[PDB]
Amino acid sequence: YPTKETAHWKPPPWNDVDPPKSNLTLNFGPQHPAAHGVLRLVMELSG
Amino acid sequence: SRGEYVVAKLDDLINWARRSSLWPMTFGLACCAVEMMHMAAPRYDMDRFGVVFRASPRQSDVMIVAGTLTNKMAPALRKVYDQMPEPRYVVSMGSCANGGGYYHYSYSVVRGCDRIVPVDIYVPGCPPTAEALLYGILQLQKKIKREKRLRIWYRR
Amino acid sequence: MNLMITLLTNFTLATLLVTIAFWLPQLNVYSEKTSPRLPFSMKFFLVAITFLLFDLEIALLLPLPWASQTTNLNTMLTMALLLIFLLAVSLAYEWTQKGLEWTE
Amino acid sequence: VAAFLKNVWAKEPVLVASFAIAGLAVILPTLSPYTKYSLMINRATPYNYPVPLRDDGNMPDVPSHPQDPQGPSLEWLKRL
Amino acid sequence: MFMINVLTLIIPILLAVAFLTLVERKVLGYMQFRKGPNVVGPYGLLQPIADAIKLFIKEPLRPATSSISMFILAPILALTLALTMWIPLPMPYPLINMNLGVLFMLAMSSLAVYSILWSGWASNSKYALIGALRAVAQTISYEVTLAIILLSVLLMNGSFTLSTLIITQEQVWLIFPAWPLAMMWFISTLAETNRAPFDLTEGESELVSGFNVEYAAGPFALFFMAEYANIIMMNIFTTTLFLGAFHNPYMPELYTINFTIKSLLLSITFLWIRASYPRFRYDQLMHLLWKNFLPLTLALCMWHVSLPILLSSIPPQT
Amino acid sequence: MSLVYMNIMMAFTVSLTGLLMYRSHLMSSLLCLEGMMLSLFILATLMILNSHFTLASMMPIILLVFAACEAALGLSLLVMVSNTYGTDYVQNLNLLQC
Amino acid sequence: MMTYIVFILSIIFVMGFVGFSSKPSPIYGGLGLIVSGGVGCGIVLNFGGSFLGLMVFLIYLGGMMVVFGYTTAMATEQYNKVVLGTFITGLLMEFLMVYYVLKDKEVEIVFKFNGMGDWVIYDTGDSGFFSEEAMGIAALYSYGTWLVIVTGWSLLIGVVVIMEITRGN
Amino acid sequence: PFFDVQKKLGVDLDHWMTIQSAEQPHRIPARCHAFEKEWIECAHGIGSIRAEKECKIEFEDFRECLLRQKTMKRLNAIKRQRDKLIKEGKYTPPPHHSGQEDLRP
Amino acid sequence: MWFEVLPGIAVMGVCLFIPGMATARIHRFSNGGREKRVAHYSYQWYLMERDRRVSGVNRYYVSKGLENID
Ligand SMILES: CCCCCCCCCCCCCCCCCC(=O)OC[C@H](COP(=O)([O-])OCC[N+](C)(C)C)OC(=O)CCCCCCCCCCCCCCCCC
Ligand SMILES: CCCCCCCCCCCCCCCCCC(=O)OC[C@H](COP(=O)(O)OCCN)OC(=O)CCCCCCCCCCCCCCCCC
Ligand SMILES: CCCCCCCCCCCCCCCCCC(=O)OC[C@H](COP(=O)(O)OCCN)OC(=O)CCCCCCCCCCCCCCCCC
Ligand SMILES: CCCCCCCCCCCCCCCCCC(=O)OC[C@H](COP(=O)(O)OCCN)OC(=O)CCCCCCCCCCCCCCCCC
Ligand SMILES: CCCCCCCCCCCCCCCCCC(=O)OC[C@H](COP(=O)(O)OCCN)OC(=O)CCCCCCCCCCCCCCCCC
Ligand SMILES: CCCCCCCCCCC1=C(C)C(=O)C(OC)=C(OC)C1=O
Ligand code: SF4
Repeated sequence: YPTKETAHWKPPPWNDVDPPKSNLTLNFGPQHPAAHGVLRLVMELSG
Repeated sequence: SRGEYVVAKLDDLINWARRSSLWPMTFGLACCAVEMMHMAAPRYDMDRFGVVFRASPRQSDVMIVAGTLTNKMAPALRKVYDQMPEPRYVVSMGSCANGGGYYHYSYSVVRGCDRIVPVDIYVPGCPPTAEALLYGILQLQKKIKREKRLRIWYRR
Repeated sequence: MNLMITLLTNFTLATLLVTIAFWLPQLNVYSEKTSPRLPFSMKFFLVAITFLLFDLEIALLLPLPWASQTTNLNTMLTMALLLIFLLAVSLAYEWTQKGLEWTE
Repeated sequence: VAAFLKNVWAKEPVLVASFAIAGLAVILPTLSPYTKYSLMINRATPYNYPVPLRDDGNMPDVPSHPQDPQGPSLEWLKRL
Repeated sequence: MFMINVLTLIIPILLAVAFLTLVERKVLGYMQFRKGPNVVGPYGLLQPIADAIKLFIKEPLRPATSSISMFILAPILALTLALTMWIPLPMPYPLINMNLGVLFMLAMSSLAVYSILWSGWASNSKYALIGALRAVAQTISYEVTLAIILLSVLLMNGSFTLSTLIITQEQVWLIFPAWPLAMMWFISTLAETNRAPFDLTEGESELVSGFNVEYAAGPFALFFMAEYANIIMMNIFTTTLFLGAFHNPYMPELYTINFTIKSLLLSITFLWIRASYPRFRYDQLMHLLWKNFLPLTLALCMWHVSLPILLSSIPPQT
Repeated sequence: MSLVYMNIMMAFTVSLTGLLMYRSHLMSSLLCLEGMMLSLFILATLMILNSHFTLASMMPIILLVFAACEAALGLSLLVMVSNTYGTDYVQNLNLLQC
Repeated sequence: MMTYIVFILSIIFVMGFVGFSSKPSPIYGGLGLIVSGGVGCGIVLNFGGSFLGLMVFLIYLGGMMVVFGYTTAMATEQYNKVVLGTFITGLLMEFLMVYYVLKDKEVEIVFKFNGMGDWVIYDTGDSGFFSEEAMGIAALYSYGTWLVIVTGWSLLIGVVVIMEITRGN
Repeated sequence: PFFDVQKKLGVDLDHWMTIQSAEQPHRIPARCHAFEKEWIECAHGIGSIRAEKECKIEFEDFRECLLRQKTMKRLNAIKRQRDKLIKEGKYTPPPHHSGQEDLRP
Repeated sequence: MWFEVLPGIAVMGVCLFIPGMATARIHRFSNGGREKRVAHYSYQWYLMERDRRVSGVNRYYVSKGLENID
């Protein structure tokens, strides 16, 4: 029995599975800039 | 009088603590990095002056620009300078950091790091030797020794 | 009471040194500096929960130097080796189903 | 049983030492002659008070004094 | 009079921490074929004073924080725990002679990771928080073998009392019945304090220690000196725990000189390990814990449970 | 009875009403749940130490171990909710209304 | 004041529960529950539960709240009215309870409660050469066989359960 | 569904932690050992309905042993009357309730 | 050479020597020239409080021997 309040209720999916509704990008530099010091790296990290 | 003597001795104490505990932040841009690495090597050994080797870039006292500053790394140099806590100092090591050097007339090279950061000590050479860079560091300590911070504060 | 005096002294010395290190570098008046979700990892949470579960198993193991003093030593030795064996079986199941991977 | 053991002692000696130490810990008190003495020392440690008995008249194995001969002795604990 | 005893504990702790920096720089100097500081003081003895006055007037760094109150409380908690880990240490008499000093130290060292976690929450970097999480996971990982090795050693003690642990080792050093526990203990205490080869925050293998990065951090000197109080403390605790010395009840200074010399040699052994090995990758010390130390630690835990029963060598409770 | 028992009961009811009135987060719900457990631990320990009832001294250890394992299960549920939605907000967990 | 030390710690315990139960944030909620665990642990330590208090510090605050803060660092993002209002509401209710039980020495919210310090209800005996609480905890192994069986089985099942539900497959 | 498996198999799984008067480690007595033993040996075998009315006195003594509410109420009355007599000036404390008498043993 | 580190190690060793020697001498000063009474168990505290009561001067460390009995 639909009401004014329970009007926005769509019926649930058939297999009860909903659609799930990224990875890290790092700019890198050498830690102590004595050996390399002039290196720049753009990462794409995945954990 | 009395207060002038007190601020004089306090300037002497804080200048002793700052020049005898310098922590350098190195820009290993070019060949002068190799000669700073010889200034930290066991012969010349910056660490026995309290000048530590490979300090944190966050907490550091003197930025040593050791190499060629190109146009692509001038804003990185200035941002690392602006993140340093005061009192920060700049040692310009070698001819390319001093005035462009062997690449002075280049399209891509900043003609001296003094166009970017305020420079305290200019260390000349190509490369200036590890002994000459240590001479520049000791001259920086002499420049820190004759600071009159609290004396000028008391006289302002 | 000696312990509470000692803890109060240690907390007071800690707060005093923190108050120094936050107010002493403000005496030298510097310039006014004007110029200007994290990725979730399942492995970090799994090593944290693995710590928590094995720490509960440690919490079961902690009365052993007192439990050695008992008169029911066969029962006590059996349950002691059984708890350490259950900690080992927990570690073995954490091993062999690839739970300890990339933080091994 | 011989080639697998040498292979796992070459590959994973940490786990071989672990299962060896654990297996000796399991099976060795069942083969030890001194496991009985642990029980005997733990029950002979007097945490409480040895509450005396009312001598009704016939208890020949209960002494009347600590230094009396009858009673559970600890000569084995001194001597071992 | 008791407050005099508390001050004569906690002020020489800070002085020993100050000169551990000098001893570290000098011993790492001579092990690297160079010298450490010898200009600032006679033989470098005024290097820690100069460096502390330098760090205490250096500007608060560049940025501001996410949580102000935790940014204040993380050095307070770090210094408070680093000073309260010393009070049950028997040397030859502890300050607070408590019946459960071992368990007290293990609990207060379990509390030590909140300084790491609150300094991670306090900085505005979402990457320094990841580094703080990695350091917290490292420390709570090696706390497992700390607890189980400590329990396995105290199975030969009889109690959690630290003062009894001097009585235990009157005939032999306890490193002789328990040297595998001693070597795993020494490496695990080395991995507790984020000390090399396990220092991943102060080194590479790190997503945030990276040259023109963000993250307002606190005054570095306070976390540094809490860390070195932890180092000297865990070496004294290892000395009491395994290499416990002779104690004359009428001459306490014999035991005091003896545990002092052993604790100095063991802290120099920390300095001598950090100047000898490259750093682990993060998964490599996670592997070193969970697949190398913890199986051997559980095996030796079963062994030191069942061993006093099969030898009839159960230590007394009192 | 004992005056401290009033405060530990009132602490359990404070953490109850914190757990019985959600604001936004599931983590705050689990914090209120473990505060309830903490008050249960303290109250059980004060009774058992007060009574000198010896064998129940191991009971608060069993309470702590079982409920911290319960808390680890709750944190794993929170982690799966946060992996689904991005937050741990309770208003994202309303698919089962229909 | 010093005779009422367990009561003062219990009032600080209730104030801490009001502090985090009003829920400003999970971060400050965890902080308030840490401070609450410390002061309730002090309550336990002042009756003679030294092992159980160090179990609070080592296990509760040492493992579980560390894992709660570890997970909170992986859930919320770093950078009111109802929180502060409920905080001062609980503080007013608790200090009215304190004022009533200190002016009347008998109060009845749900049960009757004494107004004197809880030092009166202790025992006037000694235990000998052991802590009774320590021996009762040591009896987990000799007497508590079935208890150790079910607790270790629940922890092993907990390991299996966390590896099953966090796998996502 | 109280399936009494413990009494059927004859095994003891949890009857030992159940009461204070059970076999304790190192024979440690509880503070209400005698009262609980009297209440249990009263109420045994007669069931709950007869135990609520025929063992009321042992149960009241054991509850007042555990909680000490009548004892604390009596001490409240004595302390309140004593403080009222101190306030009215009609009472001075003795030297053995002041700390000036060098206790017995 | 290598002995140049020994002044700093000596200063650190004196700083580690101070707390234990200090607490030993304070425990001898505060307890009548003897060790502090270790009371880990309630029997030891019972005897210690008995000593405090039998000394008469409210101090546990004032020992009464056979001169106190008749
Ligand atoms: C307390 C005083 C000091 C104590 C000693 C410590 C001082 C010396 C320190 C040296 C420097 C160490 C720096 C850090 C090094 C970290 C790396 C490392 O060592 O990793 C550990 C390594 C790790 O292994 P790994 O990485 O070398 O090997 C590779 C492993 N796999 C294949 C899995 C990848 O070894 C261990 O974990 C060993 C731990 C201790 C072993 C104890 C052995 C006991 C044996 C008893 C007999 C067993 C035989 C069988 C049974 C017989 C019964 C009768
Ligand atoms: C009214 C009067 C009082 C007013 C208040 C002031 C109180 C006292 C303040 C400290 C002393 C003030 C004077 C400071 C030094 C002045 C002289 C000086 O600078 O001497 C330089 C000399 C080294 O010469 P240099 O040129 O560096 O050598 C080149 C290499 N051969 O340097 C040396 O030889 C060594 C210099 C050491 C400086 C003093 C020692 C350090 C300070 C100790 C107290 C403060 C620290 C307390 C503890 C901090 C934490 C551990
Ligand atoms: C009986 C007493 C009680 C025994 C239980 C108590 C054990 C205490 C120690 C706790 C150990 C906890 C973890 C145990 C996990 C074992 C399974 C395992 O690790 O299998 C995987 C491993 C190969 O590892 P992999 O998959 O390649 O992973 C990368 C690592 N390099 O595979 C292997 O490495 C193979 C391991 C199995 C073969 C080992 C044989 C050892 C024999 C020793 C001598 C006999 C000792 C008597 C007892 C034997 C018990 C088996
Ligand atoms: C963010 C908040 C602030 C953070 C920084 C400050 C807090 C963290 C660092 C300090 C931690 C304080 C820990 C206090 C309790 C330590 C455990 C303890 O008391 O153990 C010692 C001892 C037990 O051993 P035992 O010998 O059996 O007892 C005496 C019997 N003869 O027991 C005794 O000797 C009992 C002595 C009396 C009871 C002492 C109780 C202290 C007061 C309550 C806790 C106060 C701290 C609250 C915060 C804790 C951390 C969250
Ligand atoms: C458990 C033990 C803990 C010990 C901790 C401390 C360890 C180190 C102890 C000190 C070691 C020796 C210090 C020598 C410092 C250098 C002294 C000196 O020569 O300073 C010269 C400087 C300028 O003097 P000027 O008159 O210009 O000289 C030219 C003359 N033709 O004049 C000056 O700078 C002014 C005088 C400064 C004197 C500073 C002395 C050292 C202060 C260190 C602080 C802590 C001292 C220990 C405190 C506790 C013990 C008392
Ligand atoms: C209260 C006393 C404070 C003393 C502070 C001494 C600081 C140590 C200086 C050298 C140093 C060492 C050894 C050091 O290990 C380190 O970490 C990598 C530094 O930071 C970059 C250092 O600067
Ligand atoms: S000044 Fe010359 S030698 Fe030095 S870094 Fe520049 S190019 Fe190299």
